[PDB]
Amino acid sequence: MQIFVKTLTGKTITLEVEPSDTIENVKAKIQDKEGIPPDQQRLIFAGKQLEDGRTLSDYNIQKESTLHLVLRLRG
Amino acid sequence: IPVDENGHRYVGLVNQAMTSYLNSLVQSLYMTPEFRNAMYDWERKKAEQSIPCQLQKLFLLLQTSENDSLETKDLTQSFGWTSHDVQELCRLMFDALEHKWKGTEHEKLIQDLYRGTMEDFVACLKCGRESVKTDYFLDLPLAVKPFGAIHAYKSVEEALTAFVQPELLDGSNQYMCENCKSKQDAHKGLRITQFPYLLTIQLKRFDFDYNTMHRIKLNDKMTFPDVLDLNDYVNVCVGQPIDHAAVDDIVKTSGDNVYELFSVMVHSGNAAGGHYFAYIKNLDQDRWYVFNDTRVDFATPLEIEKSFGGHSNTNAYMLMYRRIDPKRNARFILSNQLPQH
Ligand SMILES: [Zn+2]
Repeated sequence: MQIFVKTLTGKTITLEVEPSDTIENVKAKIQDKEGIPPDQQRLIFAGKQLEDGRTLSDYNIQKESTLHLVLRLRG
Repeated sequence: IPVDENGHRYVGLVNQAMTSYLNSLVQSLYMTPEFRNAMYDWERKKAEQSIPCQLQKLFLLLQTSENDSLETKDLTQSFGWTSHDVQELCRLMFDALEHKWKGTEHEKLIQDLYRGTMEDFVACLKCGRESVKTDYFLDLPLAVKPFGAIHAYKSVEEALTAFVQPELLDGSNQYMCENCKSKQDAHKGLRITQFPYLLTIQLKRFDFDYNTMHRIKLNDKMTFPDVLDLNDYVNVCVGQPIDHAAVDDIVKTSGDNVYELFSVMVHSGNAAGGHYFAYIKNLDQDRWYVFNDTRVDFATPLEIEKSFGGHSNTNAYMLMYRRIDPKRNARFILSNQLPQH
């Protein structure tokens, strides 16, 4: 229900989500919490990157889990 | 004159369109002894599209071809591309190797080489109860500018200590303690229980701006040594010259987790889009070289240190280390013993 996200600065924030919620909704809540576009977000959990369209249950993300947020570099 | 350990002339990679990061990632992986040797151990319509097969072919040509440069077009065609970062690239290659290696002895090879182990703890302060769950990590993203901090972290070790530092959850982000039956103040933190064999560490030099909504690069100074001691994490200094086995033993005695830098992924140019190249070190030769697209040359310790920061504003954004174990550390396979022709 409530999972943690270590943002770019390193300060960890909290999010309220359902296990049925898609990862796109999670990245949307990161936008509301950080003002970062979802197209630039890349979430990493247990070393595995989370892909769009798959829910949090697909990755077995349980309550109190910690996701890692990193920016997509280009060039 | 650049020469490999088997007396082969170093070979670069053609910079087709803007894919310098691909060249830097391939030259880093191809430089990894355990990863390269793993590749050689691996064995109507024909499926050229196999990313493992094309990556194996590119490694073979990178080692036994007397050519000026090599084209990565075949590898891009294996991805399924017609005209996008380096980390996402590394995930596509590794997951394609993990999928092809299911059932093979190398099924858990990417895990044993690149996966680390840590634990996340959340301690409610009213109840005084701590909840710890095991979590793993492939790369290690470290922050440079914890904004607003007037002074950015001057060294990688200082960024590591801040990464494993217990942080306090504020009122807007209070922890839902089940025993407390309410939102509560709590200590959030992460602590490393084990380091991976191949330590992949990433520097967060690319930050986002709120007002302009345009990404920017943080060229702040951050130092990293060639030898890395990380025994304090499991419970001016210069290292760019050639290593020493005696200094390794004196730190070996007081700690068993010491790592050796062998690849330095750097980025130069505009923040939104620039050029990527890497200072790569041959672990068997003990020599620093520079890999920049088609041009491969020797590397002096001066230009490697000059990229830490300080103002074409070129700075390293990713570093690759390997654990120093006399028995586990492997060498590149000589060309002769390959059973693949
Ligand atoms: Zn409590």
